[PDB]
Amino acid sequence: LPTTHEVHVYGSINGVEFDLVGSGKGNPKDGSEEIQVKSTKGPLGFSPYIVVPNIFHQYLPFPDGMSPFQAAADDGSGYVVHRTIQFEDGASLTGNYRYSYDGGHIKGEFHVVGSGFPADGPVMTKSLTAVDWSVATMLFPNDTTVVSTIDWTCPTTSGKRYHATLRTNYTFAKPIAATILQKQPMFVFRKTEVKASDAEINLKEWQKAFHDL
Amino acid sequence: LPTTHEVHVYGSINGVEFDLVGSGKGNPKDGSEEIQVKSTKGPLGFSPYIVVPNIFHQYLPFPDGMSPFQAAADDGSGYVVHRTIQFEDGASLTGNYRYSYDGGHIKGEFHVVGSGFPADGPVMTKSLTAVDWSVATMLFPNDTTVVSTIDWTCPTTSGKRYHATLRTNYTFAKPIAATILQKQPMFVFRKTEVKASDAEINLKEWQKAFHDL
Amino acid sequence: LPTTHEVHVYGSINGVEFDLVGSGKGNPKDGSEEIQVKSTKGPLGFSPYIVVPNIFHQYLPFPDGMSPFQAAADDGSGYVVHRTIQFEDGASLTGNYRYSYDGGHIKGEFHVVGSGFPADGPVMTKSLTAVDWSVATMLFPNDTTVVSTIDWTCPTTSGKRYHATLRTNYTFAKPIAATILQKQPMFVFRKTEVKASDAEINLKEWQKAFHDL
Amino acid sequence: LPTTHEVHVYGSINGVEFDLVGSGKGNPKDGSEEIQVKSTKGPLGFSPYIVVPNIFHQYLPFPDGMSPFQAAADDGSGYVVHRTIQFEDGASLTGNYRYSYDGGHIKGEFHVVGSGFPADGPVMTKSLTAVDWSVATMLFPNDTTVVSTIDWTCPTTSGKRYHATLRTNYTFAKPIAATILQKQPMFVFRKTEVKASDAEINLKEWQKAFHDL
Repeated sequence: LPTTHEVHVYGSINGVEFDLVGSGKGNPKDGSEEIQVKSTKGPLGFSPYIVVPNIFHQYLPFPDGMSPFQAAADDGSGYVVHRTIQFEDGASLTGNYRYSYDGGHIKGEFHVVGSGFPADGPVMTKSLTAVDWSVATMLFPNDTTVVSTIDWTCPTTSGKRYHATLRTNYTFAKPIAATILQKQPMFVFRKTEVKASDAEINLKEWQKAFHDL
Repeated sequence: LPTTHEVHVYGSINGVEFDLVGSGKGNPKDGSEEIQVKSTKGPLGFSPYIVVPNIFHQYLPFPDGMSPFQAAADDGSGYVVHRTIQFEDGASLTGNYRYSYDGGHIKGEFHVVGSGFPADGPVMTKSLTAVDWSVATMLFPNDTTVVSTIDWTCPTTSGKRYHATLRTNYTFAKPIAATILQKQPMFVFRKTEVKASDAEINLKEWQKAFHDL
Repeated sequence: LPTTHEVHVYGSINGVEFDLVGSGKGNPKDGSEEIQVKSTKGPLGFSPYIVVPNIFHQYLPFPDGMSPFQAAADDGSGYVVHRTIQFEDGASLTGNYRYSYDGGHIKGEFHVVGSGFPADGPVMTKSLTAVDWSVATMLFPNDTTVVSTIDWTCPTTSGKRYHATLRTNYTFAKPIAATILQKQPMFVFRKTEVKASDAEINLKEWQKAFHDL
Repeated sequence: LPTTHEVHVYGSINGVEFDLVGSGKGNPKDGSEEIQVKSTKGPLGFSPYIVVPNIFHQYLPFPDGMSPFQAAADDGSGYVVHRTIQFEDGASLTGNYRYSYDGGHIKGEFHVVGSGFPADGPVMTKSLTAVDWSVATMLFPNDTTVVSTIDWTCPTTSGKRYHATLRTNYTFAKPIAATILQKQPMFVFRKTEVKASDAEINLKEWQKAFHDL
């Protein structure tokens, strides 16, 4: 089971390269997770709130056991992640994640590319104030795949919310336990707390999976 | 507060008119709701599971009080509903709902039009077996509007799920209480139990709203 | 073949009813079409440009013959139309069209419902200045169905474009000629010229279908 | 102006790595383009038709001059490409392209990741037979950006079409000529001819941009 982790996010936003590095910890018992990342290429020219999702589901447990992400982590077999975020704005944000495991410690390597954010939009003018709490709907179409969709919003300075949809496809190296594949769909409620500057982002995340309420 | 209700759904599916009528009850205390509807134009030529959403949020309470739908019902001012469902298939299903209130009794008049369902698709061949439990994400952009989006699925005979997205816009006659507008987003978990024949559909629905978990 | 037509559009926008009536003509030889409509319930509280699409494809010819819409008009069998427009805004606009034929004269009865347009948005503040020329992609999934999708935009006062996607499903009473079903996809380029006041909208539309270029 | 080019596409599909290499030529005068690519990691486990778009708009001229892509190529300043393809299936395909210019010769480096393709779907079972001709709608939101959206389809063995939407965001290093930014929207009609085996794909593409018809 995962106890600590580190990340390296690299790529570009509107054609401008950026690079983040940092580390944190988490409780595989309750899904809580926290991390701090810092830019290695100067101040970020975009809102830090779009990096939130791009900055460890292996910490997520399920009601009756481990989540497929957590089991694949404990297992060492792991999984790869392909995430697509489409903003009401027309902007696109793609994420490709890969992980490495070593005795409770996770090393994440995330390639993130974002484009089409309007120059006068909430993202480029850093008008987003936070990430709204969200609930993801997850399905397991086959024993090696998890699909998660989220209706996402970030409040802006002007009070209006900035909308987007997240679609994340997880591809596992080893078959997911028959126990897990049995309960579908699985929903995940998330909350985040963010404190950030121009070159540093601090995140606290809470995750809670459920099949019934 | 609502205690009983009745519905009249009319319109067409793939150009073929249909008409449903029926009544039921509900518990405004826990969001439970049940109803039975019957066709008045012969056997239904399409899966009954697409009618589920089209067959009363006024029964939905909130953790700290009434839901805007329930408050508008208790109030008598009410609201109108504009629903759009888009299936992975390419099929479209539009719903326009209007209600009438009379001492705890609700009368619903729903105009529903569906089109583009493939002749060999799950809907026209009645291959859907049920409606998967779902969680809706609701926001209140202004004091007279509620927007609810849902990632929806219905299992089929072949085991694969049939996907769709629901987008429902609620327009209220009177401003929604400042108390409600304060907590956003609001999520609603729903479960349904369906027993149906060619000209009769019986539905039991459970709804549970939550802001935190 | 159609030579003249009239329309009656009714329904509501953001819960506020509206009603339009008017007539015009068209050239079934080149797809040109023109019409004038006037409100019967006072000044329109929303941009007239969203009514453009809602204000006669039977005038549309194909390179090698008639379009399925035109053939169904000449035939008298006709077709029904289910249109869904989703704006980047979150606003939804549904259209249900039905026609009547009488010796080259078409009578249209359009039920249009729109909702979720932000009070400060381009539509409610009438900031749209025109409808951009567009190209629709049409497919015929079966002999009684035509599906048309369009990436649509309207320029605003602020210079930025307001985006939407149109999805229109056409259901025919009689099978579409095998000749037509043979050439897919079929694209339709459209241009519009609009002159409008608070209670009157004048439209000139040019349509040109093509399979190759 | 570009006369010849070569490509290197690498990445993965459903977690399985793949790598393509090849070269071709094109006519910057008419937008025609052709290329041959071969796998360097064994037979491809997926339909070659999804690689078509992933296998040079710099060859595209405009009616009144060069296309922004072609001008940036002739210029040497270039542009980067961020493409997102979403299939009706739920599958996602992301593309990140970068180019290099050297006296009429273009070298492309494309990172392509695809996920969520059903094991029994048209892509994984190689049931696609071709790419349908298409028309893209392009806009230039600012002097350094081009956004292109396409309603895309590929016929399958079973006769039904497999649907997807392509969204491509182009970010330029230098401002696009005022002349070009003046005419919007710009549409691009494309046709492809494909001959392919398990480790080799041959493509012929025809492109034609237009503002008016």
